[PDB]
Amino acid sequence: WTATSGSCKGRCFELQEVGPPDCRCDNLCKSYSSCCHDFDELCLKTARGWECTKDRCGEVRNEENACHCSEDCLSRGDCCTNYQVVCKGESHWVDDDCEEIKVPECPAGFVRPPLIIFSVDGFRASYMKKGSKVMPNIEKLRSCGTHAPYMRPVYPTKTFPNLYTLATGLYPESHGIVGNSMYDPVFDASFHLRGREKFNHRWWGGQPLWITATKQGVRAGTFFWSVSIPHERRILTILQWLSLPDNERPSVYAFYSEQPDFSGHKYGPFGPEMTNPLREIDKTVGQLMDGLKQLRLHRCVNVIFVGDHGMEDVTCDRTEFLSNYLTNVDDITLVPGTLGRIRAKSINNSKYDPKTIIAALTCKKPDQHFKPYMKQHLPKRLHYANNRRIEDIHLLVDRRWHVARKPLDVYKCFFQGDHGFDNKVNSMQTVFVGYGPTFKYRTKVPPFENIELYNVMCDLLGLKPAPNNGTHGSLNHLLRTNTFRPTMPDEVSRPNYPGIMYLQSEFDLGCTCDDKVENKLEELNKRLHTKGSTKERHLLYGRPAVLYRTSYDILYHTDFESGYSEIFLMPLWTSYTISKQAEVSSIPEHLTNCVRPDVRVSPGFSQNCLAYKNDKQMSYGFLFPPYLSSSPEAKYDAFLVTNMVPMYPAFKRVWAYFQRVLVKKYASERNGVNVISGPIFDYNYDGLRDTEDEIKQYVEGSSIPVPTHYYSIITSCLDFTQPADKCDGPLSVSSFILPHRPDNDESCNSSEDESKWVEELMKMHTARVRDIEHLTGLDFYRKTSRSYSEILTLKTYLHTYESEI
Ligand SMILES: *[C@@H]1O[C@H](CO)[C@@H](O[C@@H]2O[C@H](CO)[C@@H](O[C@@H]3O[C@H](CO[C@H]4O[C@H](CO[C@H]5O[C@H](CO)[C@@H](O)[C@H](O)[C@@H]5O)[C@@H](O)[C@H](O[C@H]5O[C@H](CO)[C@@H](O)[C@H](O)[C@@H]5O[C@H]5O[C@H](CO)[C@@H](O)[C@H](O)[C@@H]5O)[C@@H]4O)[C@@H](O)[C@H](O[C@H]4O[C@H](CO)[C@@H](O)[C@H](O)[C@@H]4O[C@H]4O[C@H](CO)[C@@H](O)[C@H](O)[C@@H]4O)[C@@H]3O)[C@H](O)[C@H]2NC(C)=O)[C@H](O)[C@H]1NC(C)=O
Ligand SMILES: O=C(/C=C/c1ccc(OC(F)(F)F)cc1)N1CC[C@@H]2CN(C(=O)NCc3cnn[nH]3)C[C@@H]2CC1
Ligand SMILES: [Ca+2]
Ligand SMILES: [Zn+2]
Ligand SMILES: [Zn+2]
Repeated sequence: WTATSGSCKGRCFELQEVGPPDCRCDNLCKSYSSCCHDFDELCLKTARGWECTKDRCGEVRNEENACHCSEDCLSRGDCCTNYQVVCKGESHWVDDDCEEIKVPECPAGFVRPPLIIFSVDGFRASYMKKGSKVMPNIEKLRSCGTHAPYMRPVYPTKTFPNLYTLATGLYPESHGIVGNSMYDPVFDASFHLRGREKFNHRWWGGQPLWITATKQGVRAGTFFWSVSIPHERRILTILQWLSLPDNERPSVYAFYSEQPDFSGHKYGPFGPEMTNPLREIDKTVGQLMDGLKQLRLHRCVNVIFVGDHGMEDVTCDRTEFLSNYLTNVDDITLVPGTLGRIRAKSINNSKYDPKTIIAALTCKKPDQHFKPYMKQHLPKRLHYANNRRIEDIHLLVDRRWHVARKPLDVYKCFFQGDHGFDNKVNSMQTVFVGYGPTFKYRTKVPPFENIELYNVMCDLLGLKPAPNNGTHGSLNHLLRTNTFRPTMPDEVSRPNYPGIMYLQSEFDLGCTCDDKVENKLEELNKRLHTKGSTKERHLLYGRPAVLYRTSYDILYHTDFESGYSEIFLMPLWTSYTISKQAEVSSIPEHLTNCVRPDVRVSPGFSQNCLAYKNDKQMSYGFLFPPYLSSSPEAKYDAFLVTNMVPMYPAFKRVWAYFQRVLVKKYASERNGVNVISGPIFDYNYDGLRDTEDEIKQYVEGSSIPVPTHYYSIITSCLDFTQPADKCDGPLSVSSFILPHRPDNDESCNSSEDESKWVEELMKMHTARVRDIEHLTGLDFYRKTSRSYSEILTLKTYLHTYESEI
C-alpha cells in the first residue's frame, strides 16, 4: 500500500529515489504500482508522433506534445530527433561520411566523454552481416567504429545472467544470478521473471557499473526501463538527461531493447518476420545518433552496441522427456528447457540418490539429445558450479532441443526459437561494436568473452573496477587511449636447483627398473642436460612463476623440464617441445613397469610404487610421455619417480591416446608444438587452486594427492611457416582441462577405439590458459618478445572448434 497523493509535476524521470509512502516518477515506478496519479499524463505524452513534419517548424510550443519542433526546443533539450533535418535542412547522421575522431569534440562544460550502452536482447552475431542491407545506421557504427566478429556470452546463455555479467564482469556463480529462474535453499524462495521476489537485493551480488560509478563520484542514469515505456520515449529521456546542467548530468547511460529476442522466440532466428524488428532497432539507433548530432555530442560520446546472447531454432516436437528415462518422476523437481537442473522435490526424503538419477540418464538411448553431469564434472570453462543456487545435477542440452519432465508440461505448439545452450555454440554468440573518440577507427578485433567489458567500461569512465573475473589489459587493443597499463605479478616462490645428493640405496619405494648396462665425450654431455644445456629448446616462454608460498625444485632433462612440488610430491608443471620432424616410439618390452628413483630428490619427498600396488582403484601415468623420447637413452629419464602422476585406469586410456597420437599430430599440423602439462586440485569446485589442507583424496595409505583434473597448454607460431622453437612473431595456443574421472561414462562411445571418442572429449573440455592459471596459481609466458597486452589476449583466447559463424 502506497499513498500516491503527490504529483510528478517537475519530476519526470527524476534520477534519485524517494521511498514509501510518497509517489514515484522514475522509469521503475510502474513495476511497484507506485507512480503518481498524473505520471501517464505528464511523463508519457504520445501526442503528434515522434517525428517533425514539414508543417510543424517554428511552431508555437504546446506542452502536451510528445516532442517539439518549436524554435526554442533546442534549448529545452526536448526536440524531436529529426528537428534539425526537416526544419534546418541538416542531413541524418547515417547519411554523412564518417570522419576519424582523433580527439573528443565535446561542448564546453563536458569534463569527460559520456558513455551510452545500447543493449539489445537476442541479437545473434550473424545478424550484423545477414541483415546489413536493412540496418544502415548500425552498419555505419560497425564499419567506422571498432567491432568484433562476435562476442561470447556466459553460460547459461539466458537474459538475466548475461545482462548482470555485463554489468559486473563476474561469472554468474559469483554474482548470484545463475538462471532466469532460480531456487535458493537457504532462502526457501524462488526467483522468477513474473513476480516481485526478483526485486529484493539479496539475490544480486558483486558491484555493477552504476554502483561502481556512484561510489566514485560519477553520476549515472538508471539502467532498468519498464516494458510499457516505448523505445522512442526512452531515447528522448537520454537526450534530455544530456541537456541537464553540468553538475546534474550523468556520465553513463543505458538503453535496452526487448527486440529482437521477443520476435525471435515466435519466428525463429531467421524467420521472414525478423526483418521488421531489425529495421526498428536501426531506426532507434538513428534517432539517438541524430539526437546527439543535434546537441553537438556525436563526436564526443562513446557508444557501445552490445547483445546478451543469440537465438537458435527450437520447437516443441524436439523435446526429450525425463518420464521416458525415469520411473520415479514425481520424486524430482526439474528446471527445464535449453538446460536441465534437477533436485529432490522434498528434502524430507532420506532415500534420494543422485548417483542413481545420473545412472538412469546416462547413454540410455542412441538418439539422446542431452547429457547429465554432476555440476563439478561440467567443463571448467563454463565456470558453472560454485553456488548454492546451482543444483548438483545438471543437463547439458543439445542445440535445437529442450528437456522437460513429463509430456503434460509441454501442452498444459507456439514457439520456434529459444536460447540458453553452452556458450561456445555458434547460434548463441552475440555482438559488440564500440564507436566514439576513445574507441579506434575502422578496426576489427578478435572475438572476446563478455566478462571482459566491465573493465573497459570503467576505463571509458576513469573508474577503478571492483574485483572481477575479467583480465584487465586484455582489451587494450580496442581503445585509442589507455588508462590501464597492466603489469606482471611478482613471483612469490623462487625454486631450488638441486644436484645429485642421494644414492640409490637410500630409497625404499618398492620400484624396480631394468636399467643396469654400461666414454668421456657423451658422458660429459648428459651432465650438461641436467644443468639445462637444452632448456631454451623445451622452455620457450620462460619458466612459469609460482604465485603462492611453497617449496619446489626445477628439474632439467634432455627432452623435458619440470617444476617439482615437495608438498604435493609431483610436478606442478612439465615443459617440452615436439618438433615436426620428431618421431613416436613405443615403451620397449623390458621397461613396461620401470620406475627409477631420482637422485636429486630425497626419499621423503618422493612418491613410491608400493601405494599404487596396494590401491586397486588407482594406477599411475607420466607427464612427459616416454613415447616421444628423443633417443633410447633419454627414454630412461621419463620413468623417474618425479615424472609420475596418479591416474585411474579409465583415464589412462584418454591420456595415453593424447600422448601417443595427438601431440605428434598437432606437431605436424602446426610445425611443432610446445606442451606444458600438469595436475590441478579443485575439490571445492570454486575454479581456484586448493591448498594442502583441502585435499579430499589421497592414494590409499600415502600422502600422494589425487588431481581432480589434468591440464595441457599447447603453443606454436601463429605464422606456421616458422618452427615453434624459432618463432619471431605472435603465438597461437590451445589448452584443455580434462576431468580426472574413474570411468568414461561421459563418453557414450568409450567402448570403441580411442580414435572415435577421445579427441571429442578433449574438445568439450577446451580451456583458456587463464582458466588454468586460476586453478594452478602459476603464471605463464613471462619471457617472450611480445607485449604484455598481447599476452593477456593470448591467455584469454579459447579454441572453440566450431565452424565459421
Ligand atoms: C571471480 O572473481 C570474484 C571476485 O574477485 C572471485 O570471488 C571472490 O573470491 C574470494 C576468495 O574466494 C572471496 O573472498 C572471501 O570473502 C569472504 C567474505 O567476503 C564478503 O565480502 C565480499 C566483499 O563485498 C564487498 O565488495 C566491495 C569491494 O569489492 C565493498 O565495497 C562492499 O562493501 C561489498 O560488501 C562479498 O562479495 C562476499 O559476498 C559473497 O557472499 C554473499 C552471500 O553471503 C553473496 O551475495 C555474494 O555474491 C558473494 O558470494 C559469492 O562468493 C562467496 C564466497 O565468499 C561464495 O561462497 C558464493 O557462492 C558466491 O560465489 C562476502 O559477503 C571471507 O570470509 C573469505 O575469507 C576466508 O578465507 C580466508 C582465506 O585466506 C581466511 O584467511 C579467512 O579467515 C576467511 O575464513 C573464514 O571462513 C572459514 C571457512 O569458510 C572459517 O573456517 C574461518 O574461521 C573464517 O570464518 C574470503 O576473503 C570473495 O568474497 C569473492 N568475491 C565475490 C564478488 O564473489 C572469484 O574467485 C573469481 N573466480 C575465478 C574462477 O577466478
Ligand atoms: O530494462 C531492463 C534492463 C536493461 C539493462 C541494460 C543494460 C544492462 O547492462 C549493462 F549496460 F551494464 F551492460 C543491464 C540491464 N530489463 C527489463 C526487462 C526484463 C524482462 N525480460 C525479458 O522479457 N526477457 C526475454 C526472455 C525470456 N526468456 N528469454 N528471453 C528481462 C528483463 C531485463 C531487464
Ligand atoms: Ca579450490
Ligand atoms: Zn536476453
Ligand atoms: Zn529470449
